[PDB]
Amino acid sequence: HMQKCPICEKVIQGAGKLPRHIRTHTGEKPYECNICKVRFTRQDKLKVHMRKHTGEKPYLCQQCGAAFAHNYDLKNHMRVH
Amino acid sequence: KPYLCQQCGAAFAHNYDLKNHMRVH
DNA sequence: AATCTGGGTCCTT
DNA sequence: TAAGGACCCAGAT
Ligand SMILES: [Zn+2]
Ligand SMILES: [Zn+2]
Ligand SMILES: [Zn+2]
Ligand SMILES: [Zn+2]
Repeated sequence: HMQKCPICEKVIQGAGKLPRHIRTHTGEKPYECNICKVRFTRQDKLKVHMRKHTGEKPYLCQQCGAAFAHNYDLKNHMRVH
Repeated sequence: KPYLCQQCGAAFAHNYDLKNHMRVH
């Protein structure tokens, strides 16, 4: 459920989410992009970054099928609808 | 140090050393 | 203005 | 079933 960070005492929500918060203190970046060697504190941040290399666009507009890498681009797109 | 077991209170410097000890209990 | 940071919840074995 | 994986978002660079 939740835990207090033993460094700054802030309450961190989520079973398994304390390590990612601790790394905001330590600066450890355990995840590395295989292509451009850039490192990240979080697996999910690396995953979005790899879209730059794979060209993947998982955010799809149900009206016309326009495909985007970021949800805010999709949000911007939907004004035309 | 920052990775503390919530059952026996042993302190571990890295996350794996904490998760290595989770099998003891 | 676009993109990032850090923290939130849901799902799935 | 922990906790990995996925995704959202308010605020900041
Ligand atoms: Zn902290
Ligand atoms: Zn890369
Ligand atoms: Zn569209
Ligand atoms: Zn223990």
